[PDB]
Order: sequence, then structure tokens, then C-alpha cells
Amino acid sequence: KFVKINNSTNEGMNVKKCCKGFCIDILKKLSRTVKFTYDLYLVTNGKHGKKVNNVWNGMIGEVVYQRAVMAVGSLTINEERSEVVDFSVPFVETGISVMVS
Amino acid sequence: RDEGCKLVTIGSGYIFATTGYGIALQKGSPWKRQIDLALLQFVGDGEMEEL
Amino acid sequence: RSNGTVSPSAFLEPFSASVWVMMFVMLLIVSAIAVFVFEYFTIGKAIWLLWGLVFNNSVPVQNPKGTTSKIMVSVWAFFAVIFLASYTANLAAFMIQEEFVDQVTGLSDKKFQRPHDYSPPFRFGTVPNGSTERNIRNNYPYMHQYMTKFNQKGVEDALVSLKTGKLDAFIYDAAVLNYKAGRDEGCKLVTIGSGYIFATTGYGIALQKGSPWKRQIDLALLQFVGDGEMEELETLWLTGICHNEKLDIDNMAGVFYMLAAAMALSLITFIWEHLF
Amino acid sequence: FMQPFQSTLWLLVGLSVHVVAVMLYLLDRTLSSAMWFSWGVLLNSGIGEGAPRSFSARILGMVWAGFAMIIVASYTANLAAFLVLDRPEERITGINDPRLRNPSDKFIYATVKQSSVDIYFRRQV
Amino acid sequence: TLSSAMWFSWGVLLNSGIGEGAPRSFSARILGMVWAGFAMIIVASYTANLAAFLVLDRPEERITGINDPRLRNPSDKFIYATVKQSSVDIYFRRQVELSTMYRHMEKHNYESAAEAIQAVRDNKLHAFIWDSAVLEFEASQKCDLVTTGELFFRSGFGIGMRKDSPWKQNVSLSILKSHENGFMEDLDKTWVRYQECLTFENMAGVFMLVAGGIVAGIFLIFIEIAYKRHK
Amino acid sequence: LVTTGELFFRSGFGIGMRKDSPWKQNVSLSILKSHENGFMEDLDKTWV
Amino acid sequence: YVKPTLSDGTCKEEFTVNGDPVKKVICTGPNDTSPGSPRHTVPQCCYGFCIDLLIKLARTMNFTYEVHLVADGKFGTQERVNNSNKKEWNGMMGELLSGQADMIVAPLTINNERAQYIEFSKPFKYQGLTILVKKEIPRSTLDS
Repeated sequence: KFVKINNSTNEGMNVKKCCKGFCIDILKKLSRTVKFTYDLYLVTNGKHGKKVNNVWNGMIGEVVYQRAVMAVGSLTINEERSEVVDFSVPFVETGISVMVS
Repeated sequence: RDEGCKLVTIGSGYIFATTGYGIALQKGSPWKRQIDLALLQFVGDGEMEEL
Repeated sequence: RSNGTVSPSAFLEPFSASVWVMMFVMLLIVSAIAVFVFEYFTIGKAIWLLWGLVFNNSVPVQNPKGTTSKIMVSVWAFFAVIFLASYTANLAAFMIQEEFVDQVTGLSDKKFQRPHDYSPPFRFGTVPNGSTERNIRNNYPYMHQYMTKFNQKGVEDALVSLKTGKLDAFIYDAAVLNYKAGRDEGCKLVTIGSGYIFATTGYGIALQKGSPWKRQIDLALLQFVGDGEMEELETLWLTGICHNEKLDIDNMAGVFYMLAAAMALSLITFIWEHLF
Repeated sequence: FMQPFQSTLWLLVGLSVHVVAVMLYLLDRTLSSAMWFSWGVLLNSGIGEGAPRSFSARILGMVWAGFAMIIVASYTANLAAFLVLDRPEERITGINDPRLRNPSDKFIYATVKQSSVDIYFRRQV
Repeated sequence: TLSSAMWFSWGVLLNSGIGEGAPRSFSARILGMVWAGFAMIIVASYTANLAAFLVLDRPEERITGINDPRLRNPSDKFIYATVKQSSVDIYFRRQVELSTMYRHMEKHNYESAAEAIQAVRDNKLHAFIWDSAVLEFEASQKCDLVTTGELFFRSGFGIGMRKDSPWKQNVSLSILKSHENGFMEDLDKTWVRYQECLTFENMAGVFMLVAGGIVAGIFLIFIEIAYKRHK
Repeated sequence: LVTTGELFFRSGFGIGMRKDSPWKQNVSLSILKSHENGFMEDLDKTWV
Repeated sequence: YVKPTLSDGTCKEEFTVNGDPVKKVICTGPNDTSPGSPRHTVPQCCYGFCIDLLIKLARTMNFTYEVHLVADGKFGTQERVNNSNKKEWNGMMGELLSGQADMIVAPLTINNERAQYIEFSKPFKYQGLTILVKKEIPRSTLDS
């Protein structure tokens, strides 16, 4: 995960911190089954995605500007998102739910 | 896994828009079919429920 | 076990302790106070009505007549309702609790010591040409020399016949017996000792006499046990069917006997009083 | 009826109450009155004609009332226990449950011979 | 008949059988019958409530198993223990999922097998994992603390030796013979097999009111007598 | 009859064409937008 | 068991519940159980399961013993030596990996790292881990 401060000191470096979880396991299994190497790296420039000024703010932007090659994580399928970048078969059901104390 | 399950989501998960998550990709990437069938096999060959 | 195993708990009731005696003396003192207030023949009627309200209002009485007497009668009736509700709750709690019993509770016991002159002689299920037979023969011959009359063919025939009722109890390896008890249909079979062994020793992948494989195999197998594979594999391959899944006529014979004895004592006291 | 506990319990209880009433009347020496009083006490009916002769008979009646209350409590407890034993059947839930993971003689289950669940199945050895 | 009617109404619910209630109105009699039925329904409901409260007697939910969520995800409620970082911390370090939760317990480790067992009796820390035999004996003898769960990492004890020494085979053969002969069962019987190990509170925390009322009955009688005599 | 047990091996239904179809992307985006604007819920309430 | 010795030094006079004397030996365990003290060599008294098995073993083939309790008081694991970059075995196992050593006999479990350097024997017990927590106090006894 790239480490950057703020203001004139925002010029930081790329500290090494290693991650784990659910999507990491399926990514590892995919790499084992297809035999391709990778250099996973986080991003701190935005969020999952929000079309602002007809331009893309990271994540989907990183995929759509040929900087990256996949976006394994917690993306959600949508009409516009699938319109700008191709998708793969969904692997976990989800939607919108209500939860109040 | 809440703090002693004080609160529970209302309704029986009747999501108003069932879509599902997913791995994105480049436009016309060479890997698309390979990982698509790989994911289908993974779901079929009993690993997703284990995870 | 031949039939169902339940605990009548005739003597296991919360009675026969200090609480019951304390309640008895307390109610005696309460009755004495009530008699004193009433006086401020009737004593016997007061005792009779107190005993009745302890049991039930099915015994009418005209002994009390007053305001304070009526007040304490009402309070004591409320306590009677509380007591009967408590008895019902205790009996329900007993109903939701059940325990079973064993048969021998030990391998080197009296049952397998002299079957001839103790009840109909038992049947000792065992198979020849095995470890258990060798250990039994080397330990003590008497049980072995009696069990030599019943040496079943294999494993399936022995417990099939036992289920048919021909045999009495089986003596064999513990692991396979546990598996069979967990797997059999109906869960009508169980070990006499609940997880009780006598000569605990493990299995073993027997190598040759000094082959240069022992170190590597031993280290690898210890690593396997440490890494947790064995637990998951045992869950996958070795699990029982039920296993982990957890007013009769004679259920109150002791109460019957106690009531009969009390009635006999009352009759004897009545005879003595008539004589006296 | 009181089959969940025992019918023999019913017969034995009736024999016991009649025998106890008989001996209670014998020790006092109104036999019909004594029998009616004995039945009513064990029945809450309250005939109202009951009148003990000796204090020993009074203690016998008190002990009898206590025993009747105990019997009623035991019967009610057994009935409640049978009530809480509702739905003895257990649900065959999941593929990992032993009763389904271990088949039996009949267990008549099947599927469509030309389905897709067969494609899912045969791939799982 | 104000006293008689009041006693009648008060005692109908309790089956007191005062018999002092004979109101003139028949509608009052019908209402009284309905009210007696109502009161019996109330007492039946009270018995049902008591039975339900007795049935629900399982409020505590002490942790069980190895992978229970409160253990795989520790909280600030209580702390665990590892007993001096030996023969157990190795097992925790070898694994992965437990190693994730090992950081929390990586510093609260004790320094003995008795200070920790004292601290549990001191109610400063309530979680302990050790050899089965030691904990079982300490539960049996000290009938104050109870341990639960399912066994795991089933590895027995063993006499030690060094590298390559001329004793190993003979000692192993002798200990096996002692196992078979029945020595170990007899010794385990006489060393660690048995050490030490309508409620009374029902009429202990209730009958005090009845006793107090009985004692005050003389005072109430005197008060009634004084009320009658004064006017 | 009853639906005891809990589901396993979850997967979806759908619409299938051949590899060479002039509608696959269009039909997929159309079904997705219809769903999301909320078309399915009406039909599930009406029919199943 | 570790108990203080008597004035004469000969710990004795203990008969079992079955009418038999419990065997006892003499250990040279550290005096000061607390750390940071003038540690010495108390002649304490030891007896129990392990000592009984040891007496049986000693009578069995042939030898004599000088049982002495450990120094640190810890079972034994691996830890890199401070102010260096090497590793050595601490606690009890370190004693076995040195001159004193001989035939360590105590409730010592079986593992892999331990089995790598030294050889074991066949087990004489079987145990799990059995999470322990304080027993709850039941407050519902129809008191209220």
C-alpha cells in the first residue's frame, strides 16, 4: 500500500504491508489453477468508483487506463460499470438490505 | 458476529436488487474466458462453500 | 442394554434432607401459633385442616372462626399454592433431565470372576488368534478358560448373534468397537464402560527390524499429527451415526412402601391407643 | 387416556385406594360414607360426609391426602414431559448430516435421469 | 357482613373455603363464578410461567470447542493464558488461524503452572489451556472450578532420553510390559482418580414472611382487642 | 410436502445464445438494467 | 510433589489411605522459589506418580539415581540467544542437551521439534488440552 502524507509533505513512499482475507484466497487459487505471476498492490486515491466530470476516479479508472490488469476485491456489478469495463461471472450473491438496531 | 447479536437485519434478506459481486477486467482482455471457466469450475467443485 | 434405561428417582427427590424437617418444624410452630390465637378438640381439627391445605382443600374443616385466624389461613393457603407450584416446577426440571446406568463398570470385577456360581453364567464374546486373546490368556487363565467355550467366527457374526440375544457381552479392540457402536442402526448397542479402557496402547505402522526408514517415517507422522490433518481426517472418515448427537408402575415403588409402612404404624398406634 | 404413564399404574392406584379405604374403615370399627370420602379426597369432589373417629385415622387421612397429591403431581409431571417431547422426528438437513450421509435400505430418493444435477454429481467423486 | 364478604372474596382465589359469601344478587353470583374461573386461569398461567422459567435454566454460554467465534475473534471481556510459553505456545505458533489470535496472548502469558491456577480462583483471569490430566485433577480435587470443551492435539506423555544411549530399547520394552501387566491402571487409580468430588432456598427466602406474620399475629390480635375495647 | 434442509451448490439461471450472437452483450445489459430498475420484484410478487 | 524437609532432614511418616507407606526420595531443588534471591540447594522431598514409576524402573533393570529438580523451572522451547544471532534450548530440555542430562523423567509431552534432536520412548499416558474457565455460580434456587 503506497504511503503518502498530505499538503507539501504528501510526497511519500511505498511501504510494504501484506494483506489477507477472502478475495486473496480466491486470487491465489486462480493463480495456482492458471499459473500466472502477479505483483498485487493496494491503492489510496478514491474508492470502488464514482464517475466524476465524465472521468473515472481510480479503481475502475486503474483498470480502464491500462495501468492494472484486474481489480480483485469487493466490486459490485452495475449497468454503467459493465458498460465501460468487461466483467466475470459473479461468485457471491449480494444486493441491498435493511438493518436498523 | 455482532456484540452479542443485539441487532439483526430486518426482513428475510429480501434484497430489492439482487446483483452479486464480481472480478472486473480490461476491455477485451485475453484472460477473460480462462478465468471465467476457472471460476465456474471452482464453484462447481465444492470450494466456495468451504471458503 | 436390553430395554430403556431411566431413573425413577424415587429417593432422589429433594425430600429426605434438612429442608423437609425444617419445613415440618416451621409448620408445627405456625400451627401452634394459630391455635394460641384461636384460643385467644379444636387443636386436632386445626392440625387436620393444616395437613389438608398442605395437601389439598379436599378435607373440609370448621375449626377456625375469626379475623386474624382467617388472615393467617389465607397467608398459609398462598404459601400452599407457592409450594405446589414449586413442586410442579421441580418435577418438570427432573423430567427434562435423564441419565443412564452401566452394567459391569469394570473388566476385573465379580461378574467376570465366577460366572458358574453367580446367576446364569455369562457369555464372553471374544475372537481367537488376536492381541486381546493373548493378553487375557497371559494375565489370568480362569476368565480365559471359561471364555474358550464361546469363540465366535469373526466380528459381524458375533454382534449379530448378540443382537439376536445369544451372547452377553463382547470383548474386542476398542477403536473398531467404538466405530461399530456409533454406526449401528437404532443406537441399541453401547459399550458397558463409557469410554473406559484397560490396557491402553496405540496402533502402529510396523517397519522391519532396523530398516533405515524409521527416523523419516516417525518424524513425518508426528508432523502430521501436529499439523491438525488427523483431526479433520477422523471427522471425515470416523464418525458415528448418533454418537455425539445427544409415571410407570414401578417408578414410585419406594413411595408405595413408605405409605404402606406409615399406614401400618398408624394402625399399630391406633391399636395401642384403644388398649390404652 | 393415561396410557403415556401406564394403564397398570391406573389399575394399581385403584386397587391401592380401595384397599386403603377398606383398612381405614376397619381400624375405626358408614362404609359407603367412608368410601365416598376416600374417593372424593383423591378427587377434590368434597362429599362433605367425612368424619374421622380416631386421631390415628386422622393421621392416616392426612398421609393419604399427601400421597394423593404426590400421585397427582407425578402424573401431571409425566404429562408435561410427554408434551415437551413434541416433534420426535428430526429434520434431514444438509448433505453432511449422518442419517443422509449414511444411506439405508429403502430411502427412496431420485432425480431426473437427464438433469443437470447429475452433471454436478458425477463430477464429485 | 363486610368482614365476611371481604374474607370470602380474598379466599375464593386461594380455595380457602370461608363460606361466608352469600350475596343476594344472582348476577353477582354469575360474576363471581366467572371471576373464580378467571382466577384459576391466572394461577394456571402463573404455574406455566414458573415452568417456563425453570425450563429456560441455561443462561450461561461458556466457550466450547477450539474454533468458536469468541476465541477465533478475542474481545476485551476476558484474557487467555498459555502457561510459561512451553509445549503449548509451540503448538499455537505452528498453526496459522490461531497464530492470528496469538498476538493478543503473546504478552499475557504467565510464568508457572500454579500462579495461573491461583489467579483463576482470584477472579483476575478466566481462561486456561494445559495438559488434560493436570486440569482434570485440579477440577476434581478443587470442587470449585469446572472445565469443558473437546480434546485436541491428542499426544501422550513420555519418558525422555538423549540422542543415542544404550538404555532406550530396554526402557521402552519395560514400560510397555508395565502397561500390559496392569500396573499403570492400578497406579492411576490410587494417585489421580478421586479427590473430594424443591431447593432449600425456596422456603429459606420465602418462609421468613410467613414466620413474621405468625409472630405479628399476636400483635394484630392485641390491636383488634384494643379497637374493640376502646369504643 | 416441505422444503427441509438448507441450500447448497448455489448458481443462477439465465438466457443462453451461441458464441457468435449479435445480442449477447445487448441482452445482458438489458436484463441487468431491467432487474436493477426493479423489474424482477414485480414478477416474483405476481407469479412465484 | 515438592515439600520442605524436616529438621532431621529425613522426610517420612506418611501412610496412604489403603494402609501403606508412600515412597519418598530426596531432591536438591532450588531454595528460593522467587527470583532475584540467593539461590541454594535445599534438600527437599519429592514423591508422586513419576517417582513411583521411577522406583519401579530403577528396581527393574539396574541403576542408582540422584534426582535433582531443574534450574529455570520451565519445560523447554527454542529461543534465539540475546546479544547474538544463534539459538539454544532453554529450560529443562537444555539440561538434557548438556552434561547433567541423563534420563529426564517428568510430565514432558511429545512434539516434533523435541523429537528432532532427542529420542523418546513409548507413551505412558494420553492427554488433550481441555480449555479451562472459572465455574459459574448458580443463583437460581427458587429463593425469589
